[PDB]
Amino acid sequence: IPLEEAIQSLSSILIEHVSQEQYDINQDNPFLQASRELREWIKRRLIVER
Amino acid sequence: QTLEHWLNVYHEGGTRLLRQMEKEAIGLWTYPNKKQYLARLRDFFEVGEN
Amino acid sequence: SETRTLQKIREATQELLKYGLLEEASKPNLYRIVLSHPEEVTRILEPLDLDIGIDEIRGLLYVKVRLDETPAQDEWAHPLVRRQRLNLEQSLLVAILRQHFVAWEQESGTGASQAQIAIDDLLPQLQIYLGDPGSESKERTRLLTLLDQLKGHGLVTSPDAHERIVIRPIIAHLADPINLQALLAWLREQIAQQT
Amino acid sequence: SETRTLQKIREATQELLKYGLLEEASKPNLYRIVLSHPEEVTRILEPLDLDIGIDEIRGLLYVKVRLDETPAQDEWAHPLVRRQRLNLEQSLLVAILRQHFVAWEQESGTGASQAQIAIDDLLPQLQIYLGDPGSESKERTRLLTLLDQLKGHGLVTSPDAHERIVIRPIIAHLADPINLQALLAWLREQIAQQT
Repeated sequence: IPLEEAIQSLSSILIEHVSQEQYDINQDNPFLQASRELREWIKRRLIVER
Repeated sequence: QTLEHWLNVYHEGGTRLLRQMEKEAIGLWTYPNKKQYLARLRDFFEVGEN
Repeated sequence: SETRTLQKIREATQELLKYGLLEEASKPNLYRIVLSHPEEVTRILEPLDLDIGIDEIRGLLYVKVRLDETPAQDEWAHPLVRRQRLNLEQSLLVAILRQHFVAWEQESGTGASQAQIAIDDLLPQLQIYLGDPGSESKERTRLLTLLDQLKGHGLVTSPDAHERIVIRPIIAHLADPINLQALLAWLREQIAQQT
Repeated sequence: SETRTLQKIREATQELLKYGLLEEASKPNLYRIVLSHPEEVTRILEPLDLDIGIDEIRGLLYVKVRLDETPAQDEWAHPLVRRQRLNLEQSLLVAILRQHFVAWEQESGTGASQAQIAIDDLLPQLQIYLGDPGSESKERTRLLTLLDQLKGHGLVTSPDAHERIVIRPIIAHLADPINLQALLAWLREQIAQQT
Protein backbone atom coordinates (compact mmCIF):
# COMPACT_ATOMS: atom_id res chain seq x y z
CA ILE A 1 0.00 0.00 0.00
CA PRO A 2 1.22 3.55 -0.65
CA LEU A 3 1.91 4.97 2.78
CA GLU A 4 -0.77 7.64 2.76
CA GLU A 5 -3.45 5.25 1.56
CA ALA A 6 -2.40 2.77 4.22
CA ILE A 7 -2.52 5.27 7.05
CA GLN A 8 -5.88 6.67 5.99
CA SER A 9 -7.39 3.21 5.79
CA LEU A 10 -5.87 2.38 9.16
CA SER A 11 -7.48 5.47 10.65
CA SER A 12 -10.74 4.20 9.18
CA ILE A 13 -10.51 0.80 10.86
CA LEU A 14 -9.48 2.51 14.08
CA ILE A 15 -12.84 4.26 13.95
CA GLU A 16 -14.44 0.82 13.97
CA HIS A 17 -12.83 0.56 17.39
CA VAL A 18 -13.66 4.00 18.67
CA SER A 19 -17.04 2.41 18.10
CA GLN A 20 -15.44 -0.33 20.14
CA GLU A 21 -14.52 0.67 23.68
CA GLN A 22 -12.06 -1.87 25.10
CA TYR A 23 -8.75 -0.57 23.65
CA ASP A 24 -7.77 3.07 23.33
CA ILE A 25 -10.90 4.91 22.16
CA ASN A 26 -9.55 7.68 19.95
CA GLN A 27 -11.51 10.89 20.50
CA ASP A 28 -8.95 13.41 19.28
CA ASN A 29 -7.81 12.17 15.87
CA PRO A 30 -8.14 8.64 14.47
CA PHE A 31 -5.71 9.64 11.75
CA LEU A 32 -3.22 10.60 14.44
CA GLN A 33 -3.82 7.23 16.05
CA ALA A 34 -3.10 5.54 12.73
CA SER A 35 0.13 7.50 12.39
CA ARG A 36 1.33 6.58 15.85
CA GLU A 37 0.40 2.93 15.43
CA LEU A 38 2.20 2.72 12.12
CA ARG A 39 5.24 4.30 13.74
CA GLU A 40 5.19 1.72 16.50
CA TRP A 41 4.69 -1.28 14.24
CA ILE A 42 7.51 -0.18 11.98
CA LYS A 43 9.49 0.18 15.18
CA ARG A 44 8.56 -3.42 16.01
CA ARG A 45 9.95 -4.66 12.68
CA LEU A 46 6.40 -5.71 11.80
CA ILE A 47 6.16 -3.46 8.76
CA VAL A 48 9.00 -2.18 6.60
CA GLU A 49 8.45 0.16 3.67
CA ARG A 50 10.42 0.56 0.46
CA GLN B 1 -20.12 23.43 4.53
CA THR B 2 -19.62 25.27 1.25
CA LEU B 3 -16.94 27.03 -0.75
CA GLU B 4 -18.57 30.27 0.32
CA HIS B 5 -18.44 29.22 3.96
CA TRP B 6 -14.72 28.50 3.79
CA LEU B 7 -13.94 31.69 1.87
CA ASN B 8 -15.89 33.67 4.45
CA VAL B 9 -13.93 32.16 7.31
CA TYR B 10 -10.69 32.60 5.34
CA HIS B 11 -11.30 36.33 5.10
CA GLU B 12 -12.31 36.22 8.76
CA GLY B 13 -8.97 34.66 9.71
CA GLY B 14 -6.08 32.58 8.52
CA THR B 15 -5.89 28.85 7.96
CA ARG B 16 -5.32 28.73 11.70
CA LEU B 17 -8.94 29.80 12.08
CA LEU B 18 -9.95 27.35 9.36
CA ARG B 19 -8.48 24.34 11.13
CA GLN B 20 -9.65 25.53 14.54
CA MET B 21 -13.20 25.59 13.20
CA GLU B 22 -12.63 22.22 11.52
CA LYS B 23 -11.72 20.87 14.94
CA GLU B 24 -14.96 22.41 16.16
CA ALA B 25 -16.78 21.08 13.10
CA ILE B 26 -18.02 17.67 11.96
CA GLY B 27 -18.27 15.91 8.63
CA LEU B 28 -15.21 17.86 7.49
CA TRP B 29 -11.50 17.23 7.02
CA THR B 30 -8.84 19.69 5.98
CA TYR B 31 -5.68 18.53 4.26
CA PRO B 32 -2.79 21.00 4.15
CA ASN B 33 -1.32 18.73 1.50
CA LYS B 34 -2.98 17.24 -1.54
CA LYS B 35 -1.75 13.67 -1.29
CA GLN B 36 -3.45 13.13 2.07
CA TYR B 37 -6.67 14.60 0.70
CA LEU B 38 -6.49 12.27 -2.28
CA ALA B 39 -5.97 9.28 -0.02
CA ARG B 40 -9.04 10.33 1.96
CA LEU B 41 -11.11 10.57 -1.19
CA ARG B 42 -9.99 7.29 -2.70
CA ASP B 43 -10.89 5.81 0.66
CA PHE B 44 -14.39 7.23 0.56
CA PHE B 45 -15.05 5.92 -2.98
CA GLU B 46 -13.44 2.46 -2.99
CA VAL B 47 -11.35 3.32 -6.06
CA GLY B 48 -7.68 3.47 -6.89
CA GLU B 49 -6.03 6.45 -8.51
CA ASN B 50 -5.95 4.67 -11.87
CA SER C 1 40.14 61.99 8.89
CA GLU C 2 41.33 58.40 9.18
CA THR C 3 42.46 56.19 6.32
CA ARG C 4 40.26 53.50 4.80
CA THR C 5 41.48 50.00 4.21
CA LEU C 6 40.95 49.17 0.56
CA GLN C 7 37.20 48.99 0.25
CA LYS C 8 37.67 45.97 -1.99
CA ILE C 9 39.79 44.32 0.70
CA ARG C 10 37.15 45.14 3.31
CA GLU C 11 34.50 43.62 1.04
CA ALA C 12 36.45 40.44 0.38
CA THR C 13 37.35 39.93 4.03
CA GLN C 14 33.90 40.58 5.46
CA GLU C 15 32.36 38.28 2.85
CA LEU C 16 34.89 35.56 3.60
CA LEU C 17 34.01 35.93 7.28
CA LYS C 18 30.31 35.61 6.50
CA TYR C 19 30.98 32.38 4.65
CA GLY C 20 33.92 31.37 6.82
CA LEU C 21 35.54 30.30 3.56
CA LEU C 22 35.99 31.52 0.01
CA GLU C 23 36.59 29.58 -3.19
CA GLU C 24 38.35 30.66 -6.34
CA ALA C 25 35.93 28.46 -8.28
CA SER C 26 33.07 30.75 -7.18
CA LYS C 27 34.31 34.28 -6.39
CA PRO C 28 37.80 34.55 -7.89
CA ASN C 29 37.69 38.30 -7.35
CA LEU C 30 37.67 38.25 -3.55
CA TYR C 31 39.86 35.15 -3.51
CA ARG C 32 42.58 36.90 -5.50
CA ILE C 33 42.03 40.03 -3.42
CA VAL C 34 42.99 38.04 -0.35
CA LEU C 35 45.87 36.43 -2.25
CA SER C 36 47.23 39.91 -2.91
CA HIS C 37 46.74 41.08 0.69
CA PRO C 38 47.04 37.93 2.79
CA GLU C 39 49.12 39.67 5.44
CA GLU C 40 46.46 42.38 5.53
CA VAL C 41 43.90 39.72 6.35
CA THR C 42 46.23 38.23 8.94
CA ARG C 43 46.67 41.55 10.72
CA ILE C 44 42.92 42.05 10.57
CA LEU C 45 42.27 38.68 12.17
CA GLU C 46 44.89 39.04 14.89
CA PRO C 47 42.63 41.22 17.07
CA LEU C 48 39.96 38.64 16.36
CA ASP C 49 42.30 35.75 17.19
CA LEU C 50 41.70 34.24 13.75
CA ASP C 51 43.84 33.21 10.82
CA ILE C 52 43.72 32.39 7.13
CA GLY C 53 44.65 28.96 5.87
CA ILE C 54 45.19 28.63 2.14
CA ASP C 55 44.96 25.87 -0.45
CA GLU C 56 45.46 27.22 -3.94
CA ILE C 57 45.57 23.84 -5.66
CA ARG C 58 41.94 23.55 -4.60
CA GLY C 59 41.37 27.29 -4.91
CA LEU C 60 40.26 27.61 -1.31
CA LEU C 61 40.65 30.05 1.53
CA TYR C 62 39.23 29.58 4.98
CA VAL C 63 39.44 31.29 8.33
CA LYS C 64 40.75 29.33 11.30
CA VAL C 65 40.92 30.13 15.00
CA ARG C 66 44.32 31.40 16.07
CA LEU C 67 46.11 28.66 17.98
CA ASP C 68 48.55 30.87 19.89
CA GLU C 69 46.56 31.36 23.08
CA THR C 70 42.98 30.25 22.38
CA PRO C 71 41.84 28.22 25.42
CA ALA C 72 43.57 24.86 25.63
CA GLN C 73 40.16 23.22 26.02
CA ASP C 74 39.19 23.82 22.39
CA GLU C 75 39.33 26.42 19.66
CA TRP C 76 35.54 26.08 19.80
CA ALA C 77 35.55 27.89 23.14
CA HIS C 78 36.13 31.06 21.12
CA PRO C 79 33.34 33.45 22.15
CA LEU C 80 32.61 34.84 18.70
CA VAL C 81 32.37 31.63 16.69
CA ARG C 82 28.75 30.60 16.95
CA ARG C 83 28.04 27.18 15.43
CA GLN C 84 28.37 24.27 17.82
CA ARG C 85 31.25 21.80 17.77
CA LEU C 86 31.11 18.88 15.41
CA ASN C 87 29.95 15.64 17.00
CA LEU C 88 30.54 11.93 16.57
CA GLU C 89 27.98 10.74 14.04
CA GLN C 90 28.55 13.92 12.10
CA SER C 91 32.24 13.10 11.99
CA LEU C 92 31.25 9.62 10.83
CA LEU C 93 29.46 11.09 7.85
CA VAL C 94 32.43 13.42 7.42
CA ALA C 95 34.69 10.42 7.10
CA ILE C 96 32.47 8.84 4.49
CA LEU C 97 32.37 12.05 2.51
CA ARG C 98 36.11 12.61 2.68
CA GLN C 99 36.60 9.09 1.38
CA HIS C 100 34.43 9.81 -1.63
CA PHE C 101 36.11 13.19 -2.04
CA VAL C 102 39.60 11.77 -2.22
CA ALA C 103 38.50 8.95 -4.51
CA TRP C 104 36.99 11.31 -7.04
CA GLU C 105 39.91 13.70 -6.63
CA GLN C 106 42.16 10.93 -7.86
CA GLU C 107 39.77 10.07 -10.67
CA SER C 108 39.66 13.68 -11.84
CA GLY C 109 42.77 15.30 -10.41
CA THR C 110 42.92 17.77 -7.54
CA GLY C 111 41.20 20.63 -9.38
CA ALA C 112 37.94 22.46 -8.80
CA SER C 113 34.98 20.98 -6.93
CA GLN C 114 33.22 18.81 -9.43
CA ALA C 115 33.18 16.35 -6.50
CA GLN C 116 29.57 15.23 -6.91
CA ILE C 117 27.83 12.37 -5.13
CA ALA C 118 24.35 10.88 -5.33
CA ILE C 119 22.54 10.63 -2.01
CA ASP C 120 21.32 7.09 -2.62
CA ASP C 121 24.92 5.90 -2.50
CA LEU C 122 25.32 7.20 1.05
CA LEU C 123 22.32 5.22 2.26
CA PRO C 124 24.03 1.81 2.00
CA GLN C 125 27.27 2.99 3.57
CA LEU C 126 25.71 4.84 6.47
CA GLN C 127 23.15 2.08 6.93
CA ILE C 128 25.81 -0.24 8.35
CA TYR C 129 26.58 1.94 11.35
CA LEU C 130 23.41 3.76 12.35
CA GLY C 131 21.54 0.61 11.42
CA ASP C 132 18.21 0.23 9.65
CA PRO C 133 14.94 1.42 11.21
CA GLY C 134 13.27 -0.46 8.40
CA SER C 135 11.70 2.52 6.65
CA GLU C 136 13.58 4.06 3.73
CA SER C 137 11.89 7.41 4.32
CA LYS C 138 12.95 7.43 7.96
CA GLU C 139 16.58 6.86 7.04
CA ARG C 140 16.43 9.55 4.36
CA THR C 141 15.07 11.95 6.95
CA ARG C 142 17.96 11.01 9.20
CA LEU C 143 20.51 11.39 6.41
CA LEU C 144 19.22 14.75 5.24
CA THR C 145 19.09 16.03 8.80
CA LEU C 146 22.76 15.12 9.09
CA LEU C 147 23.68 16.64 5.74
CA ASP C 148 21.88 19.82 6.68
CA GLN C 149 23.81 20.02 9.92
CA LEU C 150 27.01 19.60 7.92
CA LYS C 151 26.12 22.44 5.59
CA GLY C 152 25.72 24.48 8.75
CA HIS C 153 29.44 23.91 9.18
CA GLY C 154 29.80 24.71 5.47
CA LEU C 155 31.09 21.31 4.35
CA VAL C 156 28.41 20.34 1.85
CA THR C 157 25.84 21.81 -0.48
CA SER C 158 22.26 20.73 0.09
CA PRO C 159 20.69 18.36 -2.44
CA ASP C 160 19.97 19.79 -5.87
CA ALA C 161 17.19 18.83 -8.25
CA HIS C 162 19.01 15.56 -9.00
CA GLU C 163 19.56 14.93 -5.27
CA ARG C 164 23.28 15.31 -5.91
CA ILE C 165 25.54 17.39 -3.69
CA VAL C 166 29.11 18.54 -4.14
CA ILE C 167 31.62 18.20 -1.35
CA ARG C 168 32.97 21.50 -0.20
CA PRO C 169 36.79 21.29 -0.33
CA ILE C 170 36.98 22.76 3.18
CA ILE C 171 36.40 19.17 4.28
CA ALA C 172 39.90 18.09 3.32
CA HIS C 173 41.43 20.58 5.73
CA LEU C 174 38.89 19.52 8.32
CA ALA C 175 39.99 15.98 7.44
CA ASP C 176 43.73 16.19 6.92
CA PRO C 177 45.70 13.18 8.13
CA ILE C 178 46.62 15.06 11.30
CA ASN C 179 43.03 15.49 12.43
CA LEU C 180 42.28 11.96 11.30
CA GLN C 181 45.06 10.55 13.44
CA ALA C 182 44.22 12.69 16.46
CA LEU C 183 40.52 11.85 16.34
CA LEU C 184 41.34 8.22 15.62
CA ALA C 185 43.49 8.02 18.73
CA TRP C 186 40.69 9.64 20.70
CA LEU C 187 38.24 7.11 19.26
CA ARG C 188 40.49 4.26 20.33
CA GLU C 189 40.65 5.89 23.75
CA GLN C 190 36.86 5.92 23.87
CA ILE C 191 36.72 2.26 22.84
CA ALA C 192 39.11 1.54 25.70
CA GLN C 193 37.06 3.50 28.22
CA GLN C 194 33.87 1.76 27.11
CA THR C 195 35.42 -1.72 27.08
CA SER D 1 56.37 40.15 12.58
CA GLU D 2 53.40 41.92 14.18
CA THR D 3 53.25 41.72 17.95
CA ARG D 4 49.96 40.55 19.41
CA THR D 5 47.24 42.99 20.33
CA LEU D 6 47.09 43.16 24.10
CA GLN D 7 45.21 40.16 25.44
CA LYS D 8 43.07 42.53 27.50
CA ILE D 9 42.13 44.46 24.38
CA ARG D 10 41.19 41.42 22.29
CA GLU D 11 39.28 40.02 25.27
CA ALA D 12 37.20 43.15 25.77
CA THR D 13 36.68 43.36 22.01
CA GLN D 14 35.42 39.79 21.78
CA GLU D 15 33.02 40.48 24.64
CA LEU D 16 31.77 43.59 22.86
CA LEU D 17 31.33 41.66 19.63
CA LYS D 18 29.56 38.67 21.14
CA TYR D 19 27.07 40.95 22.85
CA GLY D 20 27.45 43.91 20.51
CA LEU D 21 27.75 45.86 23.75
CA LEU D 22 29.76 46.59 26.87
CA GLU D 23 28.50 47.89 30.21
CA GLU D 24 30.86 49.43 32.76
CA ALA D 25 28.75 48.87 35.87
CA SER D 26 28.55 45.15 35.04
CA LYS D 27 31.93 44.51 33.36
CA PRO D 28 33.95 47.65 34.11
CA ASN D 29 37.37 46.31 33.15
CA LEU D 30 36.54 45.69 29.49
CA TYR D 31 34.75 49.03 29.27
CA ARG D 32 37.82 50.77 30.68
CA ILE D 33 40.17 48.81 28.42
CA VAL D 34 38.24 49.98 25.38
CA LEU D 35 38.10 53.51 26.81
CA SER D 36 41.87 53.62 27.05
CA HIS D 37 42.16 52.02 23.62
CA PRO D 38 39.39 53.45 21.42
CA GLU D 39 41.62 54.38 18.49
CA GLU D 40 42.99 50.85 18.28
CA VAL D 41 39.51 49.41 18.72
CA THR D 42 38.06 51.43 15.86
CA ARG D 43 41.11 50.67 13.73
CA ILE D 44 40.36 47.00 14.31
CA LEU D 45 36.80 47.73 13.22
CA GLU D 46 38.06 49.85 10.33
CA PRO D 47 38.54 46.99 7.82
CA LEU D 48 35.26 45.40 8.86
CA ASP D 49 33.33 48.62 8.29
CA LEU D 50 32.39 48.66 11.97
CA ASP D 51 32.57 51.21 14.75
CA ILE D 52 31.35 51.87 18.28
CA GLY D 53 29.03 54.50 19.67
CA ILE D 54 29.32 55.35 23.35
CA ASP D 55 27.16 56.58 26.23
CA GLU D 56 29.18 57.28 29.36
CA ILE D 57 26.22 58.16 31.57
CA ARG D 58 24.26 55.06 30.60
CA GLY D 59 27.64 53.30 30.74
CA LEU D 60 27.34 51.51 27.41
CA LEU D 61 29.34 50.86 24.29
CA TYR D 62 27.74 49.42 21.18
CA VAL D 63 28.88 48.40 17.73
CA LYS D 64 27.68 50.14 14.58
CA VAL D 65 28.28 50.20 10.84
CA ARG D 66 31.05 52.58 9.81
CA LEU D 67 29.69 53.09 6.29
CA ASP D 68 27.82 56.20 5.25
CA GLU D 69 24.12 56.08 4.42
CA THR D 70 23.17 55.20 0.81
CA PRO D 71 26.57 55.97 -0.77
CA ALA D 72 26.19 53.19 -3.35
CA GLN D 73 23.03 51.36 -2.20
CA ASP D 74 19.40 52.32 -1.74
CA GLU D 75 19.49 50.59 1.66
CA TRP D 76 22.64 49.75 3.57
CA ALA D 77 23.61 46.07 3.65
CA HIS D 78 26.31 44.78 6.00
CA PRO D 79 27.25 41.11 5.50
CA LEU D 80 28.03 40.43 9.16
CA VAL D 81 24.80 42.01 10.46
CA ARG D 82 21.42 40.54 9.53
CA ARG D 83 18.73 43.23 9.73
CA GLN D 84 16.12 41.11 11.46
CA ARG D 85 12.62 42.55 11.47
CA LEU D 86 11.05 42.10 14.89
CA ASN D 87 7.59 40.62 14.60
CA LEU D 88 4.55 42.47 15.87
CA GLU D 89 4.62 41.43 19.52
CA GLN D 90 8.32 42.13 19.91
CA SER D 91 7.98 45.59 18.39
CA LEU D 92 5.01 46.30 20.65
CA LEU D 93 6.88 45.32 23.79
CA VAL D 94 9.84 47.32 22.50
CA ALA D 95 7.75 50.46 22.18
CA ILE D 96 6.35 49.95 25.66
CA LEU D 97 9.81 49.46 27.10
CA ARG D 98 11.09 52.47 25.15
CA GLN D 99 8.51 54.81 26.62
CA HIS D 100 9.02 53.19 30.02
CA PHE D 101 12.77 53.73 29.83
CA VAL D 102 12.07 57.34 28.92
CA ALA D 103 9.67 57.70 31.85
CA TRP D 104 12.12 56.11 34.28
CA GLU D 105 14.87 58.40 33.01
CA GLN D 106 12.51 61.25 33.87
CA GLU D 107 11.85 59.74 37.30
CA SER D 108 15.47 58.85 38.09
CA GLY D 109 17.70 60.55 35.52
CA THR D 110 19.34 59.18 32.40
CA GLY D 111 21.72 56.26 32.77
CA ALA D 112 22.75 56.69 36.41
CA SER D 113 19.56 54.82 37.43
CA GLN D 114 18.79 51.99 35.01
CA ALA D 115 15.14 51.44 34.17
CA GLN D 116 13.41 48.77 36.24
CA ILE D 117 9.90 47.35 36.56
CA ALA D 118 7.92 44.38 37.87
CA ILE D 119 6.59 42.10 35.14
CA ASP D 120 3.08 41.91 36.58
CA ASP D 121 1.87 45.29 35.35
CA LEU D 122 3.17 44.57 31.85
CA LEU D 123 1.09 41.42 31.40
CA PRO D 124 -2.31 43.21 31.41
CA GLN D 125 -1.24 45.94 28.99
CA LEU D 126 0.43 43.51 26.62
CA GLN D 127 -2.52 41.12 26.75
CA ILE D 128 -4.80 44.04 25.97
CA TYR D 129 -2.72 44.96 22.94
CA LEU D 130 -2.16 41.36 21.85
CA GLY D 131 -5.10 39.05 22.45
CA ASP D 132 -5.28 36.13 24.87
CA PRO D 133 -3.36 33.05 23.66
CA GLY D 134 -5.55 30.89 25.91
CA SER D 135 -4.78 31.59 29.57
CA GLU D 136 -3.02 33.91 32.00
CA SER D 137 -0.26 31.35 32.42
CA LYS D 138 0.00 31.32 28.63
CA GLU D 139 0.35 35.10 28.84
CA ARG D 140 3.20 34.56 31.29
CA THR D 141 4.81 32.02 28.97
CA ARG D 142 4.59 34.21 25.88
CA LEU D 143 5.78 37.27 27.81
CA LEU D 144 8.73 35.34 29.21
CA THR D 145 9.60 34.12 25.72
CA LEU D 146 9.55 37.75 24.61
CA LEU D 147 11.67 38.82 27.58
CA ASP D 148 14.17 36.08 26.81
CA GLN D 149 14.36 37.11 23.16
CA LEU D 150 14.90 40.71 24.23
CA LYS D 151 17.60 39.64 26.66
CA GLY D 152 19.22 37.71 23.84
CA HIS D 153 19.01 40.89 21.78
CA GLY D 154 20.67 42.69 24.68
CA LEU D 155 17.49 44.54 25.60
CA VAL D 156 16.51 43.31 29.07
CA THR D 157 17.73 41.31 32.01
CA SER D 158 16.04 38.16 33.23
CA PRO D 159 12.96 38.35 35.48
CA ASP D 160 14.37 37.69 38.94
CA ALA D 161 12.66 36.18 41.98
CA HIS D 162 10.31 39.20 42.04
CA GLU D 163 10.28 39.22 38.21
CA ARG D 164 11.98 42.60 38.17
CA ILE D 165 13.94 43.46 35.04
CA VAL D 166 16.50 46.04 33.98
CA ILE D 167 15.96 47.59 30.56
CA ARG D 168 19.22 47.78 28.67
CA PRO D 169 20.44 51.20 27.46
CA ILE D 170 20.64 50.00 23.84
CA ILE D 171 16.90 50.62 23.62
CA ALA D 172 17.73 54.30 24.05
CA HIS D 173 20.07 54.07 21.07
CA LEU D 174 17.75 51.95 18.92
CA ALA D 175 17.62 52.77 15.21
CA ASP D 176 13.99 53.68 14.42
CA PRO D 177 12.24 54.90 17.58
CA ILE D 178 9.80 56.91 15.49
CA ASN D 179 8.56 53.84 13.65
CA LEU D 180 8.00 52.07 16.97
CA GLN D 181 6.16 55.12 18.31
CA ALA D 182 3.98 55.13 15.20
CA LEU D 183 3.30 51.43 15.75
CA LEU D 184 2.32 52.21 19.35
CA ALA D 185 0.00 54.92 18.07
CA TRP D 186 -1.53 52.38 15.69
CA LEU D 187 -1.92 49.94 18.58
CA ARG D 188 -3.64 52.32 20.97
CA GLU D 189 -5.71 53.57 18.03
CA GLN D 190 -6.87 50.04 17.25
CA ILE D 191 -7.62 49.34 20.91
CA ALA D 192 -9.62 52.56 21.22
CA GLN D 193 -11.70 52.08 18.08
CA GLN D 194 -12.50 48.42 18.79
CA THR D 195 -14.58 49.52 21.79
